[PDB]
Amino acid sequence: SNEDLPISMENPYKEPLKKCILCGKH
Amino acid sequence: EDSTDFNDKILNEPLKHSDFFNVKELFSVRSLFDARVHLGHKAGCRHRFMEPYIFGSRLDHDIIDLEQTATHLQLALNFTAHMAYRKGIILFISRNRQFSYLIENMARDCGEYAHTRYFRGGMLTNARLLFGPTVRLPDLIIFLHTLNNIFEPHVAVRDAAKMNIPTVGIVDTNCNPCLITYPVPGNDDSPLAVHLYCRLFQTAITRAKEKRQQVEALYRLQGQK
Amino acid sequence: NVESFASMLRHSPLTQMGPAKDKLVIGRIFHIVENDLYIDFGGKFHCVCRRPEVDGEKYQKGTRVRLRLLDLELTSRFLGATTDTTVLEANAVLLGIQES
Amino acid sequence: PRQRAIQWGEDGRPFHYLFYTGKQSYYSLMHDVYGMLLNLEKHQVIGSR
Amino acid sequence: VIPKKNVPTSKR
Amino acid sequence: AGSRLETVGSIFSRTRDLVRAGVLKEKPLWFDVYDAFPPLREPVFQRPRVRYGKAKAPIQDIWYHEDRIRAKFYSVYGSGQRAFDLFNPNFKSTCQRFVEKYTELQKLGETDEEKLFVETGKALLAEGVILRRVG
Amino acid sequence: GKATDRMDAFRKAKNRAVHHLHYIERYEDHTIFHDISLRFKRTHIKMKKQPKGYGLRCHRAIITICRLIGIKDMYAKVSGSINMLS
Ligand code: FES
Ligand SMILES: [Mg+2]
Repeated sequence: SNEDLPISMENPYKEPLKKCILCGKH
Repeated sequence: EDSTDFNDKILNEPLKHSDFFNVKELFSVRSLFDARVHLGHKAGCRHRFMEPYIFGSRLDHDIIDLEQTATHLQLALNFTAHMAYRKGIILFISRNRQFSYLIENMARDCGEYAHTRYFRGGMLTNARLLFGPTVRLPDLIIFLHTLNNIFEPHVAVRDAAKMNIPTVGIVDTNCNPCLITYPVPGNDDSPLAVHLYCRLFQTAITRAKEKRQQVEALYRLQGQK
Repeated sequence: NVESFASMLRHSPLTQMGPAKDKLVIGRIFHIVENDLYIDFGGKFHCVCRRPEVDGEKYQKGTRVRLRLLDLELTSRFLGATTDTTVLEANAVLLGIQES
Repeated sequence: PRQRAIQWGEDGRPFHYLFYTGKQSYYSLMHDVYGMLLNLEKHQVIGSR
Repeated sequence: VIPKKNVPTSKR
Repeated sequence: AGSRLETVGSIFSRTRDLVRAGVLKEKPLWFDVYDAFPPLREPVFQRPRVRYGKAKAPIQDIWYHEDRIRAKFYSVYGSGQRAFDLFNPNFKSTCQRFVEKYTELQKLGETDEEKLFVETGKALLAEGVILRRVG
Repeated sequence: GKATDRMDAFRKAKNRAVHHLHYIERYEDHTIFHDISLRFKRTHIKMKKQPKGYGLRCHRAIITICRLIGIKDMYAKVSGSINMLS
């Protein structure tokens, strides 16, 4: 149809989720 | 005997043409895009009744579909021109104080009326008391901003419908277009958008008034001879 | 061969910019109230920045300036509200003047 | 007393573009004063009360 | 027959 | 005697109907214009309702293939020290210049993503572009 | 209509009512187009389309209103709260 139409996808600019200073630590 | 010919050659003839005033030459999707008409508010402010006119959200900012704006604007400008041709009273209304001065000047320049100030209860629904029993109300109300300064619909939108006055209105993504006769989805905030709207309506109104005089003058010259 | 709206939108600088946070943009002062500078930078809403202490007199109507954008529109939904409250202005930091 | 003259003609069109405000004289003055303040920007006691 | 309104009396 | 029931139908239907019933002796000046050139939607009052349960708005997020290239470029090289000029309708930023070169090399048959990204940086450096990696 | 005096309330109501007129569609200018069953608050009204000669077999207030509209033949049943304004 048309090449300039928007495409469905996931947010590419989404920032990674913030983690607590103890995330991944025992 | 002569009235039926008058009303038929002057009042009914323009209504037989799809664009009698050639208002489509006044704007384009590009001219609207350069004026930032496609820019809407953030998605969190979106009014449900504006979803049909929204192209999408670009990073939580709503984008107005200018393809629809172009079609709606054609109808609104065409309607506005026909009403100016018929010598209707056109009232511009907006509470956006950034543009009060601009809108008041545009109204004076086109020979029409502006109400940019606080709207007192009953200007339309109680006009006979406020102005007099013989007061003539507007035949068309054009809203360049349909919201008041507390972000609710301007009271004149409801009262215009009560008084059976058609309304043209620029409707942003946070506005309610249900009761606006000829809504025009577009940016109402950017100075470039608002300036464009004022040029288009001013030009449509001024052209229709000049067209009315040309037709009348020709109809009279031919009548004598 | 008339360009479509979808094409205009794809190739607009505002679309190409992506997110506005921490983006340097050029603004133009169009209105001044005391030491409050109203600056248009190509978005929907202007930003309002206080006159800098240094070289304050250089900032006049029409002066082009450098901004670091934070938000194109300041909006928030507050407790009990059905819609977001908007102040109808962008959030930006005035860095200085742009010169050639 | 001073009486304001009819504010519309035979065709019913008001003379002043600010008629429908109900305060055309007051708001026309504010419009003129606001316009003068703008033009200045583009360009740039004891005995009176 | 509701008594008809009479504005003229108090007219200024 | 125009009806003031603005929530019952539209100004056209209310005006059209009272004209038929003979309540309005003359049609208003706008009626013939509305009839000839009507709006797309008849302006009928509707009550706006909040959505509930699983109802969602039909507005989609606007994304483009190049946004993936822009997201990576901003992560790797940050925002360019050059300032955006959103007034110029043909403005090109360093990211857009990167995206255009990235697209050109992709059309030359290269398909790897990590390799297509490193070759693009070299091409711009050869052209004199300043690419200061953030980290 | 509201007022301290009864004759003033009559004036206000009747003069205001002409500014809030509905248009009611009538089948063959004598009945409704179809059966109408609705609830308004707690008042239920069920109306039936009827042929000519049936007359107005409805709540006395509905009869009064139907003569003003021009409906000659209809059956109506009112259930629930019987409130004149509702
Ligand atoms: S954020 Fe705390 S464990 Fe991950
Ligand atoms: Mg807006």
